[PDB]
Amino acid sequence: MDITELLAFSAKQGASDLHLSAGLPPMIRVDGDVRRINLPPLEHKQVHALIYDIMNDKQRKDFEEFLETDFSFEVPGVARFRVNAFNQNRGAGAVFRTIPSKVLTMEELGMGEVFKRVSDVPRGLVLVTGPTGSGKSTTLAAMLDYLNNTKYHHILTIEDPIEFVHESKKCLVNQREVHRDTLGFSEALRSALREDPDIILVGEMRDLETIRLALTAAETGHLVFGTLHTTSAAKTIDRVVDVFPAEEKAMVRSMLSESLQSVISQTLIKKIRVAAHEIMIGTPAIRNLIDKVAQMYSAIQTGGSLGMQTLDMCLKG
Amino acid sequence: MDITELLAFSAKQGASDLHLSAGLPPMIRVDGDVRRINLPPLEHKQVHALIYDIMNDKQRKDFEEFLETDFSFEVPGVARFRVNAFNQNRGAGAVFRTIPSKVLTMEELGMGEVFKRVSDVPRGLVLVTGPTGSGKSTTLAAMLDYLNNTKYHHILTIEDPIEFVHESKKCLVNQREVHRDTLGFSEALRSALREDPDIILVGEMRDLETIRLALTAAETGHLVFGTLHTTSAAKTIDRVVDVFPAEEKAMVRSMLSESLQSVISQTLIKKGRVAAHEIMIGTPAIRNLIREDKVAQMYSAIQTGGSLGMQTLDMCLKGLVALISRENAREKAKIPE
Amino acid sequence: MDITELLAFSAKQGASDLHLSAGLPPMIRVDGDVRRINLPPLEHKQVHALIYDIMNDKQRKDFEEFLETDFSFEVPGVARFRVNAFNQNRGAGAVFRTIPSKVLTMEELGMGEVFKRVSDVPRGLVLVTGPTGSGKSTTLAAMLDYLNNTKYHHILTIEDPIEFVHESKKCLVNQREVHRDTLGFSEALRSALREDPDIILVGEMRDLETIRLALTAAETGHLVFGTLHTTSAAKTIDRVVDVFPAEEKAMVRSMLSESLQSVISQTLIKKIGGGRVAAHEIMIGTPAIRNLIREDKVAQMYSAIQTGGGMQTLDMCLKGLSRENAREKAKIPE
Amino acid sequence: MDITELLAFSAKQGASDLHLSAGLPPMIRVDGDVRRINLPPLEHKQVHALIYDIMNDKQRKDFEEFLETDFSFEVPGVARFRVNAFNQNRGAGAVFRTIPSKVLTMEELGMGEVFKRVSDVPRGLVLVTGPTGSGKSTTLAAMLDYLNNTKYHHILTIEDPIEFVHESKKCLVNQREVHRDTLGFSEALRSALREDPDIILVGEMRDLETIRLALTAAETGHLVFGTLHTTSAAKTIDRVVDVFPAEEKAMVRSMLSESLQSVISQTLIKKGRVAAHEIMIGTPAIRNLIREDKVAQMYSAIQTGGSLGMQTLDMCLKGLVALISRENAREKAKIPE
Amino acid sequence: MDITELLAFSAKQGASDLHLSAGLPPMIRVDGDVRRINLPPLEHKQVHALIYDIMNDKQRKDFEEFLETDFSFEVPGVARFRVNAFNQNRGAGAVFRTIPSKVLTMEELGMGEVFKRVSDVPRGLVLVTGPTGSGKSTTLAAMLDYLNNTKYHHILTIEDPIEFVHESKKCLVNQREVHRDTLGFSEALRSALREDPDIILVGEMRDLETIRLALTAAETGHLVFGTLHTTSAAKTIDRVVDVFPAEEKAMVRSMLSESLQSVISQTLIKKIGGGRVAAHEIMIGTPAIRNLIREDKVAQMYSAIQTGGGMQTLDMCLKGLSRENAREKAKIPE
Amino acid sequence: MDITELLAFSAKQGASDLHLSAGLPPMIRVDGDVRRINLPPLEHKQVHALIYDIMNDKQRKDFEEFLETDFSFEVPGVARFRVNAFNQNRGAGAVFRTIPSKVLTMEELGMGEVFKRVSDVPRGLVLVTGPTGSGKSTTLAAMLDYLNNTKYHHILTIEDPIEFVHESKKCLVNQREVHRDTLGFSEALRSALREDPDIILVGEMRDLETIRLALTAAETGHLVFGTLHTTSAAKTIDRVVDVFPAEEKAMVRSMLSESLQSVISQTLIKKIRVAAHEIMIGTPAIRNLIDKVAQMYSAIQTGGSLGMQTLDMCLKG
Ligand SMILES: [Cl-]
Ligand SMILES: [Cl-]
Ligand SMILES: [Cl-]
Ligand SMILES: [Cl-]
Repeated sequence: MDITELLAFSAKQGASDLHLSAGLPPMIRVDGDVRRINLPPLEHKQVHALIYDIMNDKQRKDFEEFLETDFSFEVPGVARFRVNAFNQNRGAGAVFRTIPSKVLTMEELGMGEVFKRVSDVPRGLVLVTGPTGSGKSTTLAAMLDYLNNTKYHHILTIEDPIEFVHESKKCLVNQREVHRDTLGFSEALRSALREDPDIILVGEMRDLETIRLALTAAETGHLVFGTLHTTSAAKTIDRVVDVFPAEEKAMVRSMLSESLQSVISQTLIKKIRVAAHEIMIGTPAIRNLIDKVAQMYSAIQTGGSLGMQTLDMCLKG
Repeated sequence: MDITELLAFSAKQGASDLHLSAGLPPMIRVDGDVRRINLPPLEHKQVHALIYDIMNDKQRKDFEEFLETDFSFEVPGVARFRVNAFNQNRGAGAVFRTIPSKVLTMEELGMGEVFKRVSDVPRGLVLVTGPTGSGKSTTLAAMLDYLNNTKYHHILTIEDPIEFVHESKKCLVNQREVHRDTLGFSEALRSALREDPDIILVGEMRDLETIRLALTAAETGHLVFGTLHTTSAAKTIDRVVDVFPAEEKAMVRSMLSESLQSVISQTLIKKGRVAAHEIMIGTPAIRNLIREDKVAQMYSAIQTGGSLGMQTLDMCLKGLVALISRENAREKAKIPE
Repeated sequence: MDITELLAFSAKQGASDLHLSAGLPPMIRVDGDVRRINLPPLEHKQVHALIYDIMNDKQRKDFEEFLETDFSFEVPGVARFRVNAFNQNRGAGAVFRTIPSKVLTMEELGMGEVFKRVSDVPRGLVLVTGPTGSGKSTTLAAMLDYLNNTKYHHILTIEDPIEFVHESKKCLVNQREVHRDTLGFSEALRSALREDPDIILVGEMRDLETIRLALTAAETGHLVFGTLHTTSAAKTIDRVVDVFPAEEKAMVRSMLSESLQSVISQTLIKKIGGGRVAAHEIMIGTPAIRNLIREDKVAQMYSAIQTGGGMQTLDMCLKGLSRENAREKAKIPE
Repeated sequence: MDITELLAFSAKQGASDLHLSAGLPPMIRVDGDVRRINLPPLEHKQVHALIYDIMNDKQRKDFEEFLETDFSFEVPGVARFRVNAFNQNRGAGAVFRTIPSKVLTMEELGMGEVFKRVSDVPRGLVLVTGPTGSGKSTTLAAMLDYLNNTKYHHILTIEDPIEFVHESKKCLVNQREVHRDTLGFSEALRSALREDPDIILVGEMRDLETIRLALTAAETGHLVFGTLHTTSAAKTIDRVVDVFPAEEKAMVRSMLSESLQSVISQTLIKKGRVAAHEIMIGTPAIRNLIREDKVAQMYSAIQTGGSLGMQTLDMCLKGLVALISRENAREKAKIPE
Repeated sequence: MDITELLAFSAKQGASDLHLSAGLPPMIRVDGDVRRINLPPLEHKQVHALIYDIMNDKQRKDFEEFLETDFSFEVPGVARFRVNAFNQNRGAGAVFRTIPSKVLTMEELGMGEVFKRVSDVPRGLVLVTGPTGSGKSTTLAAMLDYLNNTKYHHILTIEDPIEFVHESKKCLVNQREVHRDTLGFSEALRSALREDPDIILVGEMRDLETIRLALTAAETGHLVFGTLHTTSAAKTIDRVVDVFPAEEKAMVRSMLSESLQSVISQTLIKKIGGGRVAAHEIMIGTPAIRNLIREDKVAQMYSAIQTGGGMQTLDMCLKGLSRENAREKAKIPE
Repeated sequence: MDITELLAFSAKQGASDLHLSAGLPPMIRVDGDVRRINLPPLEHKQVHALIYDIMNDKQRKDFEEFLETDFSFEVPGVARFRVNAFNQNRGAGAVFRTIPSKVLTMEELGMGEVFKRVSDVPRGLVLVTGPTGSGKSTTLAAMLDYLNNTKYHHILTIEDPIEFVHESKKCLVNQREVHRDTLGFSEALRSALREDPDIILVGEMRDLETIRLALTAAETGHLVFGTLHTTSAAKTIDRVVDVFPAEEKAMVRSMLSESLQSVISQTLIKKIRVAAHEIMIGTPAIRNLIDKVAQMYSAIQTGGSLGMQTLDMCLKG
């Protein structure tokens, strides 16, 4: 009995995660809960076996050198998994996070015109944020899909790794997977500025160079999508400007305030699982606001007739 | 004659610590006093022997590289210990702190709903602080236990070394011992952000980046547990923000003010003894107090926070009239009277 | 069937770009749209073959070492292309951007006296801005050409990389391509200050360095053209001053306010019945506006331009020109 | 046919510049126009030949390393030139700026006592500024000449490349050409501080450290000469202080305010043509103006500084009614009227 | 005649230092004065010989590589010396500082109950300060000894390098020498917080790090002694708080004001009729003074001490004791 | 005819500097003036010869590598010279600055009790500053001499290079010449803190480490002398604090304000050549002043009865 059977089983169960922990049977997180599969506990040896069985030298070298490591792993028919191996008090430990295979519709998600409208801006920056778990990628996928269905454009994405896979419809879609198709977000980004892209998607925004660059893309005339694990328009902004050395905030705050087209912060809630969105749209007033970002909320609250909304506001809905 | 026999003997003696020091016989601390066991003095060779005999490569490598190291060590039937080896003028030296094996639950510790409520927050930051001796951990352990008993979640802790060992009950509990299971708090923390944890216990605030990281964990949607040596909500906050370079306080003070779910500062008093807790709970008002710098006016905030179940330490103290006494109480009050 | 035939075909089609993407037939961007050529999809092997067939060792070495690379490639009778090879989920990928071959004229673009007048200022700063797409380079080129045809001066350009290539007519034209002819904008700029230039072209101006220097060039008595991607005189200004550390804005705002000769922001629009035509916002240096700059009251710039009538609001220009089509590019729709 | 014949021919033509550009025949700038000489176009090979033929290793090494380089070059009977080699789209490129061989003295330039007085200060900073074309150097040269004729001092200059060449008269004159005699302004400057110089001419303000250093030279007790492209005392100051990181302006503004002995901003006007000077002299009042940030109120300071011999540029302009004209004058006035 | 005979002779003379300097006879510092021994001058060769004769390869290798080096050296019956070899204009040079052999008592130093009382606080911070010369170490040692003789506790010391060596009496005494037993004050300090120490001795406290940590030790419930070179309670405080970045003083001033148990500044004076006696300024923790600290009103500290009478002003202490001799060490002469 | 004869001749002439410059006869600066010796001009070859003749490989290697170099050079009976070689438009160039051989008396210099008093402080910092040329070293030498004559102490000096040489009188005097006896000011300084020194002299204060260290010496209980090329007590202070990163001024300003015992700024004037001193003495008031250093002057002006004096004040004298 090997890790594929297990992984396969996770998927068939709708599991978002598979957890291996020396000393316990495999468990899966489903609808947020983490629960044992009806199988015998896995002793250290076993889990460690299971793990090594799907790593290569490098990975095996790290894991042993640094006691923990990350890599992705694919189950051909089933799905791809993000995989983190680590050691704990009882022995080996690995968690598998299943990656959304299918890129779902906008209607399928019940998203409205507001989204299209945002997706339609000719250029500038759009940030779709949300606590790691709120399915950012999907909203994104859907918005991307929407353009791929309506514009004869060139969507260039940079993912670490690639999440959904899109089919080139009206758009040339080129997805580059960090570490396989490209050396990193910054390298890839630079190239992008000369790959004739219309729309650029940047998965993770780990280092400043990625931000820095991403901004120049928005500034030089493209439409760019990136994501932060901020949970609020206001926080999102702060987050972006605040990670820069004092001596450089101005230039960033300035840039952003000019290219920021909209910010969407998302989050999942248990359905009588449905997504709540805070929506903030670019607006001459808000532009300015971008050091008085404090007075952003009430701005969004009165932004209704453009389609904006407080998260709480959305909630009550 | 090996270190187990010794360790076992400590326990049988109710020793809180066993001390090995090249040049002296083993000694144990009991009821606070440190006293030689009726054995011959241990020469350097011996203690260093005794020590390596229970270490592994890594540990041996550190000790050798950094002249000192920590790790935990278990005596199967007897108890677990917290082991620090170091060198001193006379030769090798090692101190063993026995780790509480048996867990007290909130019940066993007489902790009330307030605690559960706190433990129950979906995400954010919770700091359980207190001097050493104060018993912060037990409280912690009890809180963690409480969720492990009631939620199907994933508790991930990052201790140095591991405090109490938990049995996965309703929770997947993964405890990682720094230096053995992981290279350090920061490395471990990062991984955590992608190990699908619900609750993260950060052992100590090993350094700025540990804080930095710990905060982003609270921010991105995990309940995070951490601890300080601060003895007051107010001080605890200050302590957190103040250890950052001026150029960066804002972003920290801002963060904290958003993710701080509650602060509990504890301390032991001679009953046995019994724990006094200052309890401060997250609250739109207090939030500001933090965001803004007006942390000064926090105290009266807590004093009127009664109905969320908050409490001044002193406030708590007076209660303990009901075990405790005044004499001592005065000795720990913030404002004796 | 090889990449030349394709490239050739792009040009014949007026394509601005040729795109190769393993898994899809070749596509070209024309009038801003990207569309498949009526050819069979190119499998990984093929595109990768096509690519390598035109690269040399170095290029092939990089591409393989760094998974992506750039280089230029020429089709003798047809045109030169700036070529980026990269890898994507489906296999190889390469995009060919055709480079303007002809250094093309001011009449041909229907630009008026206003432009000449601007081009004619003896010294100072001229910024031609606009975001990728609006081919200002084209207008710039035309303006430069204009002088190259009328003044016995020395035009010295610093481009990364050289866009249009000019032939020395009445002017000595020296174009330096960053990274080939020079180490960088700043290095090049300094030299320029002692290369006896009349007119200096600074390709892009995205950096404190380049800006700083560009300004001193304008200040020491030269005519300097620079460019941006801002879409508005007002924004352009803000953009320049705002990218400097607080402690230094004054000196920049001050400088600019003295050397700024004119700002032109451009943009392309779908010509009613095929094609596309450029709309220009034009703002000219003027004692009043100078202040507006030196002081911080750039806000009240708009109305200044509106009463500056050869100046013009972009919207103003628009109306001049498919209705809803444009009102779609207004700063105030209607 | 070699570069000398050409250079010689330039001079005979009154050319201010000779231009070599791979792909075109040699051209010269005369009366501001640039025009081809009646010779066949020069292919890359040729111009690159011509060039190396007059460079030495170092120069050749730079050109090769940094794709461009500067140096001076002399035609014995004819004149000295300022040589920059660079590459352009068509191939090699080089521009020769002829250096004024003959010196005009204050007399020949009609400069008055004000200048001598300034040149005579025992130590401190003197900035002679002006756009290119303005003739700042000549003035400079003349000032330097003046002391070289009257003091038994040691003038040390650090040009890139060397402007005018001086003959040691009453002064030991040591001119160091950056890239040939010295690695750079900063390296050279440091040495200067221990070469027993009285007067130091710094060519250009190559960079922050050049400024930094130049200032300490003024501060430690040397007369220092420097130049900017600024066209006004007020701007000159701003320019100096403003190019420093915020965190450091104070120390610069402070320094300057103490060592600034005088600022002269110059400019040429169509007579021939004739030079207009704005003159600003060090003065306890103005000092403050600098130390404090109130440089704004400098202008009126100069306007009442008449008796030390200070003068607004405009002020100076109107004088030139006596050659010059209004039409033009308006064109350079700070406030046309 | 070798360096042992000399060293031995120093000790017999009560010398604190032996100095070798090529070109001069050996000299010793006694009672603060440095004076030649009645011996012939030592030529370069000699001192250099004398030196090398007691060094080993490593030491000889450094000395030659880095022109100077340190190491310790012991005279079996007599004492250990901390030894620095260096080169000077005349040739070799070496200075021998004798290290206190005996961990010497509180009576022997005529220190009173005040000291015991201080030493007896269960936890908090105690600072014994004074500049090089005033051998506080001595008082410190005596205080530590006092507890080592009366409490069954664990004294853990962190010294660079270990000064007096204590024998474990009622206390477990662990002394760690920075650079030999530990990598640094901070590393060592951290470990300490989990070595079950009762009393912690931090040799010197000259660094944000060491201070920071030292404080947390006092804060988490320990008794920590640290030292300085300040010569006054008031100055001592200032000195601690003032070496921190503005943005962090509060937290430090706050901490200190809570853990500061007492400050002792010391100094030596020439005992009327030979020798020397120590004068101590004594300042004790006190609710009032606490505030004075937490608040910034440290100024009004003096009068606080003056009315704190076991506390004492230094001057106050002085009068207690050759007249003009002292009035020479007053904060207010007379 | 070689460079020794010349150098010798300089000394016999009271020259402060000998200048060699390809294209001109040798010249010497005397009483501030620089004048040709009655000798034929030195062609490039010659001066370059003369120079190489007294350099060694290293020096010759630098000079050629870096087009300029420094080193010292001694004329056995005569004096030691600081020597800077450089290249100029005409060829080689070298300047020789003669170093004060003799360390002169305090009386010989007509310096008063103020100086003794300063020299007598048991510890702390004393800065003798003055434009490179004002003979700082001498005032210093004299003060040092004064203690060497009156205290049984250990004077340790660190010079680059050694200027005057002192004879151990009542003091153990140990002079260490940077680059010969020690690797640098910082290395040497550190050692000093454990060489049982009473008084420490630090010639140059090039880098912060030297300052930093020098201060800790003053702070830990020694008397330290150092020099800056500042010309004023007020400037001197500023100079010291201002060269430190913002994040560290406090600690420096704080330290200094506690250890600063006195500042003396000097300068030479043409005698009907006599030294003018500005004298500033440590003082509870001034201590505080050390950010209000601005209000320092008037403090010194009223400091008379302690012995302080404005430079100008001194001048009129
Ligand atoms: Cl505890
Ligand atoms: Cl374009
Ligand atoms: Cl000029
Ligand atoms: Cl001592």
